[PDB]
This record gives sequence, C-alpha cells and structure tokens, in this order.
Amino acid sequence: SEIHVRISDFPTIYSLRELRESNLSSLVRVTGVVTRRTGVFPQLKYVKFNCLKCGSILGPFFQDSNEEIRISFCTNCKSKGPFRVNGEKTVYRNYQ
Amino acid sequence: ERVFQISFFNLPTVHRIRDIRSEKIGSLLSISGTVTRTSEVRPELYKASFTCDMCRAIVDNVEQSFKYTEPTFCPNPSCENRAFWTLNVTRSRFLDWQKVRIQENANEIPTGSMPRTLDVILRGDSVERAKPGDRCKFTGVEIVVPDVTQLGLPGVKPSSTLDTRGISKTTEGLRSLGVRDLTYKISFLACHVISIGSNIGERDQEVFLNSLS
Amino acid sequence: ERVFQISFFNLPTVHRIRDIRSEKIGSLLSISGTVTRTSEVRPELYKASFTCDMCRAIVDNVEQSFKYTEPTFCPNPSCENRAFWTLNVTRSRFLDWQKVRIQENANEIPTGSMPRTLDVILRGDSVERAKPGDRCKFTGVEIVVPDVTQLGLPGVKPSSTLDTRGISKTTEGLRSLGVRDLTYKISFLACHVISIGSNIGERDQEVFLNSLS
Ligand SMILES: [Zn+2]
Ligand SMILES: [Zn+2]
Ligand SMILES: [Zn+2]
Repeated sequence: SEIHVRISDFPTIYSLRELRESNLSSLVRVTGVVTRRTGVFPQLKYVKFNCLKCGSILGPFFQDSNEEIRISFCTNCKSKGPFRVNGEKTVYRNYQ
Repeated sequence: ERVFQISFFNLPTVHRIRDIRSEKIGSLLSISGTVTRTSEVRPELYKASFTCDMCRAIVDNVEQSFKYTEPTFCPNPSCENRAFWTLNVTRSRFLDWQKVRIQENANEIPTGSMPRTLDVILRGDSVERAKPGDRCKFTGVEIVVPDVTQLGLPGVKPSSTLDTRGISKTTEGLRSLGVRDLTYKISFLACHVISIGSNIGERDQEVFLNSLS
Repeated sequence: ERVFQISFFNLPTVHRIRDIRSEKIGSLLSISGTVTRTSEVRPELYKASFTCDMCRAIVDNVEQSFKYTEPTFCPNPSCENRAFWTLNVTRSRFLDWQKVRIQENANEIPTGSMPRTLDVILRGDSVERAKPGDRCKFTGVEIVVPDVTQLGLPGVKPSSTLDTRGISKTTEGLRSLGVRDLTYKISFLACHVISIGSNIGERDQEVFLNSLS
C-alpha cells in the first residue's frame, strides 16, 4: 500500500558548505561521509485514535513527516474531548 | 433560479378526510373539507446557507427537507469537522407557507362521531386561496409530520436505535448511544386549491360579467 | 522582490574591541579582530507568513526586527482577536545568517587583561568570507542583543513595567501585570568583511597571475 520513488542521477551536485537560502524546500544532491547514525525508530504512518468516552477506535489518518496530526471530532458520540493514540492498531514506518 | 411548482387537479376520485390511510402516505391525493382556521403567510427555509465555525466560509444552495437539516460535507478543506454550522437568514432562500386547518363536511360525518380536523399546508402561489368558512377541495401529497403527543398512547411506539456492529471498540475506560422516538401524524401538502360552493349547488359589475359565458 | 545589501568600507578609523562603547550602539563602525570560531550558514526569518487561527487566512510580507514578532493588525475582518497566529516556514522568506566569534589581536591586548571575544554576525553575501585563524576587519553596525546572564550581576538592572494611568478599572473581583527585565549585551552586525593579512605586512597559477598588475 506504499511505493517510494527514488530519484537517481540528479545533474547538479552540491557540497554541504554551499547550501543556502535558495535550496530550501528543493531537491539537492550532496556528497559526504556518514559520521554517526541513530537507531531505527517507529514513526506514525496510519494513525488510529480512540475516544475516551465511548471507546470507539477511529479510522486511519495519514501522518505526514512535516508535523504532528490531531483530530477533534469522534463521528460516533459527537464530542471534542480527549482522544488517545493506541499503538496496537497504528501503522509505523522506519525512521533514522 | 426560479422555483417552479407543478399543480395537479381534476383527479378521478375525491376522498373523504376519514378515508385517509397510511397506505397513501407520499402519494398524490385529493381531499375536501371546510376551512376553519388559516394562518398568516410565513417564510419557510428552502435553500439555506451555512457558515462553518472554523472555516468562516459559506456554502449555499442546501436542500431543506421538512425538518431542519445541516449538511455534513464541508467541501472547503480548511477544517476537519462536519457537525458545526451557523445559519444565515439574510442571504438564505425561503418559500411562502400557510397552515390552513380543515374540518370534515357536515354531510360526510358518520352517525356518532364528531368531526375531525386536518392541517393542510399551502406553499407558493396556492397560498391565501383558502378562506375561513368555505368548502375547498385540496389536491396534493399526503405527508407525515413528527408528533410528540403520542407519548402516552397505548401500543408499542416504534423507536430508532443506532446500529453498532461493525465499529471497533476497546474497554480502556475513563457507554452512551443516540436513540430517537418515531411518532408521527398524517398531514397534507396541497399544490392546487379550488373552492367549491359552500351551498348545495367582485363588487364591480364588469368583472362579474366577464366571468359569465 | 530581492534583498539589497549596502556594504560600506574604508572607514577613516578602525576601532579595537575594547574601544567599543554604548554611545556607538546603532552607529556605523569598523572594528578588527582574529576569527576563532565560525558557525554554520543558517536561515534567518526575514519576511514571515502567518495564518490567523480563526480566519484560517494567511498574510504575507511581515517585517521581522531581530526578535520574533507577530503582527496584530489582522487585515481580514473575519475575527476580532489579534494575538493568536501560526507561522508557516514553507512560504516565509529567509536570509543567510552566520555568527563568527572574534578575539582581540595579540598586539591590541592591554598590559594585564585577557582578550575579550565578540560575536559578529554576517548576513547575505558576506557569509563565509570569514575563516577561523586570520585577522579580519569588519565594517557594520554595533547592535544590542538580549542577555540573560546579567541576572546575578551587581547594580540596578533596568526593568520595563506597563504604565497604568489611563485604564479604567472596577473592584468587582472574582491583579497581575506583565513586567520584563531589560538586560543586554553588545554585538556587531557586519555588512562588509575584508580579511587583512595575518602576517605583519588559488592553487592554479593563472588565477594568481591575473591578480597581480
Ligand atoms: Zn467517542
Ligand atoms: Zn469547515
Ligand atoms: Zn484573524
């Protein structure tokens, strides 16, 4: 249910010291030595919530990598109260 | 857009007010009765306009079907909730509306029973064609209207519960459901009103002489 | 609209780091020093873009003067509140920003004192013209930066209390005010950077020979 496109052979090549204001939100191609890396962590992908009043598990919501997603309506008991993320039904992707 | 109204008349059979049955609900029908009470002309919400509480953007041309409804689409993608709306009465569209009450004709009343009334509703150009104290034949549709007064009546009153079979739930903790009463009464929605003679069988002279053959 | 940078150079007098005084804050100056540390080139919020929470409508081209500000004008008339806003860095505008730390020259240090550093900031095209370990002459403006480390220092630290004289109040009941400390340090914002010789007085040969007359 997910296909990632890996763009190869981008023509321009940048070094890390010449990245500037114009390269923000654009595709860059930089060479470098990997120095240190972190462990693989689970990042939310298809987030499912549950309501604390009725207990119903709400439908999957896509989590973009830019910022946290949040919901405020239950569609079952029609309330704006606290909703909780359950990791049992939430789908995750690898992050490093 | 101009609102068009189709008026049917000259039906083969005119039924009594006591011939009204639930098998004809939502069907073209012709009744007759003596007008007793008329209301003033009132506006009825036809094409409502709603503003979303978070969008602050308006959507127009929403169909109103009898009881007051609010859309749940919210086509603008600004927010993610559907139930919250605010109604604007200034730029919404209405229709003429009159609730005229009719009674059973004195020759149609059975041997022991008292006459029974019916609230027939006129919209559009048929409004104010009924006058208190004449015998009128109404052609329209037998509709049904929610009724609260049937609370204490004997018999099993139908109720509507929300079906919860395919929803996933967890017993985490911190059980309420929405259930409605379906009690109704039969009403009439007339499109054509003709005033037959109150007898068994306009002051100017010229306007009267124009009518005769 | 592009950003124009005005670079002044060749001032009559070059001042030391220790000759920097508070009467020259916000004035054009030329200082010199040895660069010891340099920072990564980073984006600085120049023309921010904000969405009002209630409006859900964005405004553009908001000038940012040093510390982060949010406009209270709200030209959209949908809401009546001014303080609440949300920043979108996708369509906001940025500038190049580098903070290089300079130190007193070896001959400019007084008889018994240690050298004192200064964080001079380069923006725009002047970024990455300063290298760690060489003597540089920075021309720019002596600016002032909020400082928190002056909390425990001796002396009366100035504070800014809100003036309440023209505000009508009632003793209805159910007294808090917003007061902030004004503690600051001297920094430099350079528009032109020239690297004088680290001595007392580019591998290809062609690029070197075009330099000489
Ligand atoms: Zn719920
Ligand atoms: Zn909305
Ligand atoms: Zn606003």
